[PDB]
Amino acid sequence: GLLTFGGIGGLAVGMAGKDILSNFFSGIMLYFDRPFSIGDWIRSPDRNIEGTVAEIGWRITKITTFDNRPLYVPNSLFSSISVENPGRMTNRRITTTIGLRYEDAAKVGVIVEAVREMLKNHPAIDQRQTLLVYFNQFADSSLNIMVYCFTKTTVWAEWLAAQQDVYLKIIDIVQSHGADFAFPSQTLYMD
Amino acid sequence: GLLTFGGIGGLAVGMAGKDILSNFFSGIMLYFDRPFSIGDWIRSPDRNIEGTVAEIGWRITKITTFDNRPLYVPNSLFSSISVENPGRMTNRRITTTIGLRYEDAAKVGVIVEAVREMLKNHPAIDQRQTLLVYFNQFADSSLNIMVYCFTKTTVWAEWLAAQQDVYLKIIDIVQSHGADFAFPSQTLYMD
Amino acid sequence: GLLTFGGIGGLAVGMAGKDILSNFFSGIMLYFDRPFSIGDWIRSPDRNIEGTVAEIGWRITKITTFDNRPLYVPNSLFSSISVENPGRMTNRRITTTIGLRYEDAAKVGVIVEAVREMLKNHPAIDQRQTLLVYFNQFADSSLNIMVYCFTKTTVWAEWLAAQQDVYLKIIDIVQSHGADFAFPSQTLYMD
Amino acid sequence: GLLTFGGIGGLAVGMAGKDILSNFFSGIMLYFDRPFSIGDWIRSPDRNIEGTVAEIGWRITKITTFDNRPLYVPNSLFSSISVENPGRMTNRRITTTIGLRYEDAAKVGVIVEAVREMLKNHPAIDQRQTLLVYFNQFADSSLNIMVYCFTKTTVWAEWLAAQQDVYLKIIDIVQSHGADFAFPSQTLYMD
Amino acid sequence: GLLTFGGIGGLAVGMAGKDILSNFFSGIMLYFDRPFSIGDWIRSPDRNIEGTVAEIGWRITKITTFDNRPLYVPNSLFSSISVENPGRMTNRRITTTIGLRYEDAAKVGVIVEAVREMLKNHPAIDQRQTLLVYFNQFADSSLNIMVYCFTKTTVWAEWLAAQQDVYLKIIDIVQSHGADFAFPSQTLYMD
Amino acid sequence: GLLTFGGIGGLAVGMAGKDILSNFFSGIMLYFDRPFSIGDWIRSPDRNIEGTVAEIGWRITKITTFDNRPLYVPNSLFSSISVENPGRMTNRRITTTIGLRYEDAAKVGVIVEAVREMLKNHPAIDQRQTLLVYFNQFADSSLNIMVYCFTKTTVWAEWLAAQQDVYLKIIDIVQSHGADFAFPSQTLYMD
Amino acid sequence: GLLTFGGIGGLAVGMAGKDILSNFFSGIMLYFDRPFSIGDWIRSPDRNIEGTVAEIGWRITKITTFDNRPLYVPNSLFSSISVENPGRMTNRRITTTIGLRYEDAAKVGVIVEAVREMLKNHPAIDQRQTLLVYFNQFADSSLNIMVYCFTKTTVWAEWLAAQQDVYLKIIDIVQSHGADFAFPSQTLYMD
Repeated sequence: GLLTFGGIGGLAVGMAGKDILSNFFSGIMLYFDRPFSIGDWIRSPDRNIEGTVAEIGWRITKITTFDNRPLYVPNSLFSSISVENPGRMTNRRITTTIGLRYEDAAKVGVIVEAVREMLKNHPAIDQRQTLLVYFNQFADSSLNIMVYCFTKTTVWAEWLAAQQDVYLKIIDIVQSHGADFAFPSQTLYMD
Repeated sequence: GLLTFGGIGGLAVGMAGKDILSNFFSGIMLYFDRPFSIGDWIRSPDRNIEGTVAEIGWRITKITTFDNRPLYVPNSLFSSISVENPGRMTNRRITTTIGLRYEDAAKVGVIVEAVREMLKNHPAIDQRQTLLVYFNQFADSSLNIMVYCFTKTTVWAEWLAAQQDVYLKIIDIVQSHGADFAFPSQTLYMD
Repeated sequence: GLLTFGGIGGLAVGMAGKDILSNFFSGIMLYFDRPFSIGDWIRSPDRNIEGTVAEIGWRITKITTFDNRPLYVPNSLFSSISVENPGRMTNRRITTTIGLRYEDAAKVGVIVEAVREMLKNHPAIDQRQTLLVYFNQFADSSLNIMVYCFTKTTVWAEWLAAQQDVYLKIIDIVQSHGADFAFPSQTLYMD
Repeated sequence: GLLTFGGIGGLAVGMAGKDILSNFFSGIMLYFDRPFSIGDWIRSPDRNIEGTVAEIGWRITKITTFDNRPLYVPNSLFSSISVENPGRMTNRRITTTIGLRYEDAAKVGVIVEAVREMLKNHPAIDQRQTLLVYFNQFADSSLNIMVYCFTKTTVWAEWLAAQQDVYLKIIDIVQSHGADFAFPSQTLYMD
Repeated sequence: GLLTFGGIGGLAVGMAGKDILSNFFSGIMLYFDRPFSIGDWIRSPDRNIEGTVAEIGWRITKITTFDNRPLYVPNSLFSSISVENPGRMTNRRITTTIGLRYEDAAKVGVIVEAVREMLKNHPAIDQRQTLLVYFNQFADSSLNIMVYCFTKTTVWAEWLAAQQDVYLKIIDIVQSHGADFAFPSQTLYMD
Repeated sequence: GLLTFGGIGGLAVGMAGKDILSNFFSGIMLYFDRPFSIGDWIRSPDRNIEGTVAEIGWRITKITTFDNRPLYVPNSLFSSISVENPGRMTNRRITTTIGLRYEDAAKVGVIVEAVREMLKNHPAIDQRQTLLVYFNQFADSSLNIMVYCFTKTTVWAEWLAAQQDVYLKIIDIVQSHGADFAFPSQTLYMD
Repeated sequence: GLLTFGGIGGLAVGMAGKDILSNFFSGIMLYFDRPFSIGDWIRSPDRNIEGTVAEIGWRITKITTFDNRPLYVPNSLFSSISVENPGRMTNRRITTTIGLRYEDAAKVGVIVEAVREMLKNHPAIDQRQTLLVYFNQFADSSLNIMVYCFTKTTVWAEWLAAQQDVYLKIIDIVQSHGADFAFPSQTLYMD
């Protein structure tokens, strides 16, 4: 009897409150080992925890989303998911595709070399990072050329301006020769 | 025999009714640590619990959906999912895409500067928040320009009016020059 | 040997028969705390239990679907999923989108005001609920206007009649000016 | 040493063989509480167990699919999923959509009333069940009218004949006025 | 110390080695209760175990796929998934859809009766099984007629020949009157 | 106190380190019972373990993918997933679809018989395996004919050459009569 | 009382803190048995851990993504997922599809032989690896030819240059005869 209600109930009690003690243990571990600061935004490819950290409590962490809305995340999630910290980034990346008209195949090399030369001389591009311009796709409606480079600023303000300037220069270079980009461009076979 | 029979019965009973005790423990924890009030609506990216909180019981929480239907949520969910509280937001966000006609590439800069100037002078826009207008997509059928700003009201009533006014002003600015937006716009190669 | 043999047997029994005792405990909890009545239909965003409740047993709950087919739901589901009770609703909602032709942008304001005034004077619309008519989308082929209102009846019979009348009045108002709705409406660029 | 060795062996045995005794306990529960008979077909929205029951054993249940192929289902599934019994249905449902041509908007009311009157006078329709004919969709390429009624037979043979007769009468009624249904019907804007 | 150390070691061993002993227990249960033979092919709607059984071991079962490649399946799967045995089928099913031109609505009845009469007199069709031919779909681009019948052979060789003959006869019957099937068949509305 | 403290510590250790000892037990089982050799490539429909086996360790198995990149797979996966061994295959399969023009329905039989006769006389086709050529699809834009045969070689080099030769012969046979294959081929209905 | 209280508390602690001790055990195992080094990038088909390893701690591993952002991965993941190490690759693979115009079927053999001969004599292609050029797809709008080869460099800089050169040579060879690639190319059946 005494054992029947002492050692049996304590098993249900000790197994039904598992999540709360897990949250508190994860909070303690975060206190001892913190992979992020307060004033930086974090990310996770497994769960949606996008936003800037606001407070770190014993049970839950308050995160301010980009909609200016508070988000409360239990601490136990941080012990089982991959946590990404874009706030500690060193450079911002520019990636795009060109997509010529599938008929201007003789201009691919000169366009690629012109784009590479332009990127090599742009003052806003970090020359110590990766810089690739090549035709490597062979799409079903266009000849695609990849662009891969990095900027030296990470403030989300002049990065966009640099990307816009690069895109405009790319358009100008493309239209300097006869490329004029491409569309879906099927055929019809009328009957 | 008595000890092992009691242990078996207790183990079966405890692991059979884990969910009920979990719900009650979560309700107690909510009573002690409440991340939301009564008269505010909450959200979660993991489960569908959208609606306004009505009552907070020991076992379940009653939430009034936007269809004016009651929704009963077990308390154990709140200890394992991320809870978002839009009712505590400070600003409302306006985001949209323009998408020019891929042929008016010489007007992109002037259109962007005009839209940015108009947004900077709109009385309904919070000037202390993020404000970005840039061409950063380079889509397959249009040249897309992003818009990102915040309003100073959060009442879902004049926020929509301000969004409509901003959209109409954007249309007027776009058609002031020759842009006229864009459509899918493939090609045919008739045969 | 006897003690450990009995413990092994009891542990195996508890492992195998967890679900049945879970169902019975959930049924008991339903008896003590019932979130729904008999003659009302319930819903769940997690599982498919749509239908009207018929009987509530100790193990399973009988639900009559809208195809006039019986559905038997184990009681353990109700302790781990969110349960919605549309049978306790207070109002029925009407939501729709208009989608003008992207060329009649000068009529958007007058159409919106006319629709709002018509909805404000409709005898079947509850004036104490939400009522929003705004242009807030910027779709890829149309200019979309949102409609959001509530009726004062919840009987699925004159709610549909009121919705049909509102839709017909909306069509009449839209065609009073020159809007004539819209289609996908791409472009071709023949060659 | 003997006690702990026996405990280890028993725990391993209980952990490994949970599913078999779970199946047997589920079969015993089915024997005591059977939600279906032998000569009726069952369904489940969670798993694929479609078919007609053939035999109910202690471990597995044999179900004859509609391809005349035997299907063996473990008994433990029936204690954790929702089981639907269409073999106990009282009526068969007819549901369809009309989809007018978006230009015959003045005929919607008369078409709806004609269809409703025809359904009310059809000898094969159960007049005590739900009967709704309304225009409630407002689709992107057609004006859709919903049809919702029940038949008094459940034999899968006269139900199909009644459905075909109803569809033919609907076609005749629709073409009596000028509706002629609708197609995707986009626009082109040639250039 | 010795007792608790032995208990810890045994708990670790039992938790780590659950799957192997589960596989052997499932193999033993298969030996005692076998739902399939060697020279027949099995199927499962839950997992991909398609193929013909070759050997049944204590731990794994070897199955020869239809690509003439060996497949090894652990025995524990058969105790938790539904197993289908097409090798024990009694008949093979023929199902197809016709899809008329949506303009020949006056020929639907005569076409249906002709197809039904043809199927009723075909020597390769089992007359004691289900036989249904009805117009029951009302598709968006065609008027669809369902066909449902069974053959008296199950050898995958003359079943295909009978299906081909039935399809050719259906084509001949359909083209005897003016139906000529149908295509997507949208509309364009030039501008 | 000592006994319960030791039991708690041991239970925590056993619960935390389950995966490592599971991997080692799976490796021991693989050593005792190996379903594959070193120099053959394996496959699994459950997880992505495509590649050729290189080494079999106590904890993990090293597999060389077809990109010439090493892949390390924990041993515990092999005790819970189905493992397919294409390296032990006896024949390679050729499967394809023809898809005539839906207007040449009178040539289906002669085309099928010609293709079957050609396959029956091809020196690279195994005559003791399955060989089926039938019209069994009735697609929405074409009349599809299935092809199913096996080759006597499994070297991935002569198999491709035989497949190419068979495809070219099929094209020649198809164009010998008037078939000319088919395209999507909708209709437009101008307005 | 003391014994059962301590047992319940220890069971709760062990059930709550499983993840942290699992992470530390996985870190220790990584220290003893590591499948990767610091200065190489790893991959996993199960989870998103793409990037280059930076630091290996006791609890978490720091990985630098290709966006120059830090990523923190718990150590327990590496004991349950497949880890791929592209940094230890020996060759880089080139794969592409040609897709002729469905009317130039008489040139397939000569085009295939020309492409194979060109690949056989390219100085940047490893002749000891797989090299396949065959027509094996028979697509719905084109006759597709597969290309499969390997390069002798693995530094991502001249690999792209070699791929671009190969693609340009393929284009030149294809246009040497009359192929001119292909488009979707449906038919219209005007009415």
